Amino acid sequence: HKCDITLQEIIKTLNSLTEQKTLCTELTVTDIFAASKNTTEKETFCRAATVLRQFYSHHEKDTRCLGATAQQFHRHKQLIRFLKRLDRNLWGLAGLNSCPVKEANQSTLENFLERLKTIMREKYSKCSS
Amino acid sequence: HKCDITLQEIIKTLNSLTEQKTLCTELTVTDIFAASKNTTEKETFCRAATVLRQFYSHHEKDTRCLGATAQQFHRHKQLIRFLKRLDRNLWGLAGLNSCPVKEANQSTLENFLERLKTIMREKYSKCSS
Repeated sequence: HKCDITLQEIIKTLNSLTEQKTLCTELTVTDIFAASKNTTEKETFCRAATVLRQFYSHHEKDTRCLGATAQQFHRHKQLIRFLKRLDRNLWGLAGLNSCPVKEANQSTLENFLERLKTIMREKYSKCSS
Repeated sequence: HKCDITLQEIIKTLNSLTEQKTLCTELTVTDIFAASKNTTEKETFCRAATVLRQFYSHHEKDTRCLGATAQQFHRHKQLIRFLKRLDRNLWGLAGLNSCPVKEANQSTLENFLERLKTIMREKYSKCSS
């Protein structure tokens, strides 16, 4: 069980990510949380980090997400910035660089981020009085 | 990985449970799915079975849920019927009668049932072509 400041940086990013919806946030990610057994909390971390990396890599220049207006475009840029911030945190927490992602249900990025936010705050609670 | 007909009975109950909201469905259950590591799919099952048992036992005669009208009362009865149906299925699948439930985030029964529905259909997918 790690109780590093890193957890607060994860939660902070999740709070700017979920309050801001874009064109892209309703696209999909493998629902790593549709398993009937997440295994090892560092494996969970590797698992969320791996799926956020797949997302941002493939949607960074996705015509469906870039936007038309400067507002839309700016939001998009911020979405990509935050996913990379969050990923690097996740990877740093995992300290594991290879894990197996085998689920098939997909969820929107939006649901996925909200779930993760929830386990991140549970983690936080088990850490503090 | 079990692929028993039981899974369809679990999904069937979940489908009548989630389409029917009552006075009680917005009350809480320990979010067994706020862990950063569900362990063993039979443990997961034991875990959901244990928390649904706690719910129905304590809310069966909950004045907040019994209802005023015959409609409300009837719905309530059906909610309790289905939770017991689902629990017995879960327990039957677990084949494990003691597991540790240690999370602290709570979710409404409604969110909890929707999540479980999702892992139950993932289970179903990994079972069929």
